Amino acid sequence: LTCPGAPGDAGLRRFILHLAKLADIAGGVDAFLVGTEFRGLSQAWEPQ
Amino acid sequence: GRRYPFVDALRDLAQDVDTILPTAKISYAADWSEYHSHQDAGDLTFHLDPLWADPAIDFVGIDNYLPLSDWRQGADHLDYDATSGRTTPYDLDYLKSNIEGGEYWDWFYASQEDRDTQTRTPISDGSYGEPWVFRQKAIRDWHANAHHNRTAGVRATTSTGWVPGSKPVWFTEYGCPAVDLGANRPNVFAAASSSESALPWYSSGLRDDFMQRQYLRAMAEWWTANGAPAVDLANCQAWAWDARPFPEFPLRPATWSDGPDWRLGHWLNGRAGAAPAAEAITRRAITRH
Amino acid sequence: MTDYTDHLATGCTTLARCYILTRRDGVVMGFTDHDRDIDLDGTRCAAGAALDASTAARSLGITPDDMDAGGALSADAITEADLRAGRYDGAQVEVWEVNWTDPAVRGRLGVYTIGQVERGPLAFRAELRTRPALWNRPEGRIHTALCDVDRLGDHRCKLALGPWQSAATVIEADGADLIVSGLDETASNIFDRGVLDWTGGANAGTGSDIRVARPVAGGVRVSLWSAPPFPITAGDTANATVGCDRTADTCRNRFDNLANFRGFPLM
Amino acid sequence: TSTRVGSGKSSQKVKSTNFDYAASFAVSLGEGPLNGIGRIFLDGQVRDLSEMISENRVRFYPGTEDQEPDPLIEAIEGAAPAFRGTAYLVFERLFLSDFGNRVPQVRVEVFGQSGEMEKGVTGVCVIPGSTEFGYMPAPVRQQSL
Repeated sequence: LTCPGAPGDAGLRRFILHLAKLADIAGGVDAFLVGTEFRGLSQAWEPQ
Repeated sequence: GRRYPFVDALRDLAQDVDTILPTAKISYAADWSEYHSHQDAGDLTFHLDPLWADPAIDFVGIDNYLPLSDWRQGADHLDYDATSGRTTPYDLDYLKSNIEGGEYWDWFYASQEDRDTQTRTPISDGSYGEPWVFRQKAIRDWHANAHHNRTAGVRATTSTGWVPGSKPVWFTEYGCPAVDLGANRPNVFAAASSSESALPWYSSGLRDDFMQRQYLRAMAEWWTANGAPAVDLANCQAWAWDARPFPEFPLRPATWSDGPDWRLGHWLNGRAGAAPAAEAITRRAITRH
Repeated sequence: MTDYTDHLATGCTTLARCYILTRRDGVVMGFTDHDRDIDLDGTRCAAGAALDASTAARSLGITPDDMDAGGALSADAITEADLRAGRYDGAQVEVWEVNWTDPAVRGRLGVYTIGQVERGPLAFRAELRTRPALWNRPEGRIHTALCDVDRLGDHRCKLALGPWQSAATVIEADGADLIVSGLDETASNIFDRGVLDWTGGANAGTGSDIRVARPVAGGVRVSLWSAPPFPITAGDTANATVGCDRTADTCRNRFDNLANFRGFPLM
Repeated sequence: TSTRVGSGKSSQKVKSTNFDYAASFAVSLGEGPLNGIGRIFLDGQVRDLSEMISENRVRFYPGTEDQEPDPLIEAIEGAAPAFRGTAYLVFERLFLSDFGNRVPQVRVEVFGQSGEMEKGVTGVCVIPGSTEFGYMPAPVRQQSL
């Protein structure tokens, strides 16, 4: 599962999608997770 | 306005995963405080995710290491056996009662000094006619009632997770630490400078499998006790199991922790599962004797 | 009896403890300590002579305690023939402490089982052993050779039961060798090692093991392992039971319970 | 088996016969249902699993009270020895032959029914610690670094 495309894609989105791709290669998975505890990220102060 | 970027990105990500696999159910595990509202100035708006409410995410989950009871109650905790007539140093009912009553809902510690003095301070609201709604403790309650946002302190009518019956809660992670005590800190996992490495404040050096027994099964019983088992009882995954460590027999269960893991280098009570002697004696008496 | 403890503190307490006893038969005799009979919690306790002996032996089950209460024999409460029969033996007695001053509060001081009985011409003494002592007896769980079909109809044994069991009446009473009727010649020798529960009479379904069953004229003559307790009248209703030798071949021939044979014929 | 003396006597004496007494020894550790059969060996803690799957996949019987089938050990006898509720491990026709007439006692580690807390729990995270090939069921033969 080498990924070409764009180098910038690598990171969390790539990781999750790559794992999903692995699950697809297997066929199906009963459940998936996103972030086990990204608390600091979850509290990202934003000004709108 | 405060739209956290990570959450917005998560919503987009959830759609993508669903496209790749319809079968996969996407859940974001969260801290107990995160599950409700993490208290903050201007971030008091509920941290309950609009994404959890959103269809693209298919499940709601908690990495929950919230204390069933807090060990730092001094005499009032598990050192109350002589004074309160408590039967055992490790008492299942007492911890279970503490979570049910409101551990960290009315049992939060205002200061480090409070932990040092072994006293828990109650937290309540009632300003809006609602009790503290950011209670770390409430999970079944959190599912039972949709929780309205509380932006900048001021209450907001709109509720994240507007439908109370949201996607079923998942007990993605839970359990006591390898060491003795640790009811106060169940998020302790051995490491270096990271947050998990720090030990419970007054936990004993000796490891306790019984403390894990105090969590695990009792916690499951507590969830059954909860009126709605929103948490995925079937998928109540505990923190540790492994193949390589202590391989006298590939992480054999009836051992306290370390075995011939010396080549690898390991320190975990949790992966191995202990067998309680007292219960076995009682059944044996009924049939064998 | 919580109030009784309070009564003890006041000192205004008159003891009315009643020694209710349930035997294997289950008949209950109040045998109340209080001289005036008191009915407590729906149980009438007559003022039969109380069993009082020496000093209380009390350990909380760490040591099994047999309480040697000595009770003057009361004909109504106890019968020697029944004691010999053993219907009385195996009796379980619960001592419930009550206050004459207060009928409402009754608490069980202890639960004990009569074990050793010594009789006298006009009086008797009995040992009220605690439940741990009976529990302490060791079965041992030995497994070797013969099948555990054993006693037929045991749940682990899972015997078919059904057709082999038969109904019989006694043509003659000869103690151990009583001749019986209603039993087929075929039934004899299949009922060997069997039991002969006697529905009729005091036994009421209690049967001495049949040591040997041999068909004879006038119906099969049954030789029991032991003489039946109590005199058995001829014509008493009886239930005839098959006897399992427990030899693996015998178990197989008679019932063939391969699913439940604890047999290890070849080692 | 005999050895040739070549020209002086008979050169055809040599034979390659295997050791005898291969049998379905069955060891019943205990009565009642049993689980977690592991770390079993006649002379030591264990034998290579990858190398040996024994006979019919290391046949063992848990101890089911209702019925226990016979893998040709009680089956050959027929109608009298089917076991019930006995935890017997059947080793059949697997004589290693390194040993002689005697066969070393085999100690098998088994779990007696217990672990009520373990029974209650439904899940444990399967793999917190992951290696380069982490979850591979087959042994990953490794070329030397």
